[PDB]
Amino acid sequence: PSVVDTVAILKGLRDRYEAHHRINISDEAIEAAVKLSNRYVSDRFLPDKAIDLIDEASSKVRLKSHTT
Amino acid sequence: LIGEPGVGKTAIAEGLAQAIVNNEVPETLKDKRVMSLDMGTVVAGTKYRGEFEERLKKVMEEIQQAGN
Ligand SMILES: [Mg+2]
Repeated sequence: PSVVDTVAILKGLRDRYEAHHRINISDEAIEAAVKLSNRYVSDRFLPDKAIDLIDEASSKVRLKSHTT
Repeated sequence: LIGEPGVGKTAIAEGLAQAIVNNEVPETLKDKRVMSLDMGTVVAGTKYRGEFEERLKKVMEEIQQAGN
């Protein structure tokens, strides 16, 4: 999928990942994830790597907030 | 875990297990069992057709049922 299609996919899948990670994912985060994954990640393909970037960022922020 | 030989990847897994035991991980992994599987053990004694697939399927079903 193209960049715009990948952004649409991420916006569609945002609710499930927000529910799992108990956080709120911004649109600018979606755009940045797609752009950076397309530019820098090379061995993988757009939708999967964008999803991975969003999911790992959500996991990192959740772990940082929860830890106490 | 990717690295050169003798860097401590198995040590990383053991440290994760010790963190589980000492309970310094998030709530989502508080009572998880870290079980080390060797594929040579899984393939042992598997002369007839379908036996390895059967063993692996039973293992996966047990993992799904346990959930921890
Ligand atoms: Mg090792």
